[PDB]
Amino acid sequence: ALVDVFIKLDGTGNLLVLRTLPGNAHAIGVLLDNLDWDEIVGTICGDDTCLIICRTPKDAKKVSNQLLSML
Amino acid sequence: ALVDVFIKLDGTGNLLVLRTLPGNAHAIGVLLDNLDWDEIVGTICGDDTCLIICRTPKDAKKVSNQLLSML
Amino acid sequence: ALVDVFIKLDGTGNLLVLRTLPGNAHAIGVLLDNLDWDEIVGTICGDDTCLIICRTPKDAKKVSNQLLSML
Amino acid sequence: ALVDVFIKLDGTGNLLVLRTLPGNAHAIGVLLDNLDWDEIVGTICGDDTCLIICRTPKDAKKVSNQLLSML
Amino acid sequence: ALVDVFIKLDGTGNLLVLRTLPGNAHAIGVLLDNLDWDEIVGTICGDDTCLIICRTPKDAKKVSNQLLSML
Amino acid sequence: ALVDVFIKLDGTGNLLVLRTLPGNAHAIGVLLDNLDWDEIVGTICGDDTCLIICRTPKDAKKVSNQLLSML
Ligand SMILES: NC(=[NH2+])NCCC[C@H](N)C(=O)O
Ligand SMILES: NC(=[NH2+])NCCC[C@H](N)C(=O)O
Ligand SMILES: NC(=[NH2+])NCCC[C@H](N)C(=O)O
Ligand SMILES: NC(=[NH2+])NCCC[C@H](N)C(=O)O
Ligand SMILES: NC(=[NH2+])NCCC[C@H](N)C(=O)O
Ligand SMILES: NC(=[NH2+])NCCC[C@H](N)C(=O)O
Repeated sequence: ALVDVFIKLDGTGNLLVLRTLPGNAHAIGVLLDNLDWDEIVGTICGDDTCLIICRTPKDAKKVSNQLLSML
Repeated sequence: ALVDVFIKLDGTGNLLVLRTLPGNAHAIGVLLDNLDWDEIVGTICGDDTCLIICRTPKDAKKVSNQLLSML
Repeated sequence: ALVDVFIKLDGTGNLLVLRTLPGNAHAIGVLLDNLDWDEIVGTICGDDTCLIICRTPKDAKKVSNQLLSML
Repeated sequence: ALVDVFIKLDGTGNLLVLRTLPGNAHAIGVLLDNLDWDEIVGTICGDDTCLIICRTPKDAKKVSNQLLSML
Repeated sequence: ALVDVFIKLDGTGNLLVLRTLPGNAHAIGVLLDNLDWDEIVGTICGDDTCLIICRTPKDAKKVSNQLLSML
Repeated sequence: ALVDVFIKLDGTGNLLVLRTLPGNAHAIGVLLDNLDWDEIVGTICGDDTCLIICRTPKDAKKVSNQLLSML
């Protein structure tokens, strides 16, 4: 249901910062962790932000593309 | 929204305990706080549980019915 | 400190619901727990709401008074 | 592993307040939710406090006894 | 506000790690997110630590400077 | 302690991602912060993931080895 709470997807190097509606970070964090993509080392969620730690910037770009493709 | 994460709605006296999918408590906590129902004194969310503190058991029954009606 | 984030103090029976600025519930929760008032059985904080569980409605009124006196 | 993080168990009416070591509330919240005791309506965890909402004070006393028996 | 809870500001590359008083991470996280500085890609808060993800190490030094200037 | 909730330890560069049982991230976050290892700049915990920000990938390898040695 990413499109229902997704707000913005930014990034730097091997890191992606996914911004969601208030209080929905952990909901997508659950989604992300359940994908278990090899490119994602791990995810950490606060209240409206999800930090996706990827192996490399290239894996980040890849994850970013697959994520935006779900909207 | 609610129907997509709702799992169970229980209660005792003036208290309602809303159970949601893992990591979705704060998402509905935002929904509940946004409704600003006079019956709801306040809400506190953990990871998958939302505690809705109502003024009286009567107000709780009322809130429970309006909540279930959105399912 | 409290006056800097305090927004509203409500209650029912032996329960008090303290509303704070977004993300400041746990800051006050720390304050409350550090007071160790005999009247307060315990505190549970979400994002902007603090549930203060008091022993009796009378202890709740007492706690409410002391809290508002710090504003 | 309750005994490893348990600090104190208090209560009022149908409510129980379980105090744990810092950051361990959700760990026991998981334990409590997995028990699915009929007496427990629900649980809400903060950082070091777990609020156990029981149906009645009698169910609270019962839950309290079973919990302390695990230490 | 920041000076009231600020404890330490560290960093590595494009990342800044802001340490605050216990339970005050999200309070500052709200402050940071409200500044919407172009240098900050995003923020993630735990209990007493705020991770500020900046675009580059240079933007991190900049953000660090502006932050410490508010003390 | 750690062995009782530890699930996986991954990493990239100066970052380590520790995965724990659901709801146990902050319990080990407390453990990590209590160690005050010079290698660890800081830690941020969500629900089941702990992000350990180390100064360099070398420090991360070091921290990773001492962590796994406690298993
Ligand atoms: N209502 C709040 N807690 N706001 C602060 C959010 C801080 C940070 N963006 C996070 O998601 O962790
Ligand atoms: N993954 C977890 N933290 N589970 C424990 C949840 C405990 C309790 N139901 C709460 O929402 O606060
Ligand atoms: N940004 C948010 N997480 N909002 C939801 C808050 C829900 C509830 N009032 C609490 O403080 O736990
Ligand atoms: N480090 C902290 N967040 N302390 C505040 C705890 C507030 C309250 N006792 C709770 O467990 O929700
Ligand atoms: N009382 C606690 N929860 N302590 C653990 C804090 C872990 C980490 N420093 C964070 O802020 O996320
Ligand atoms: N029950 C949950 N909230 N699951 C989502 C966890 C997301 C992420 N691994 C974190 O610990 O922040």
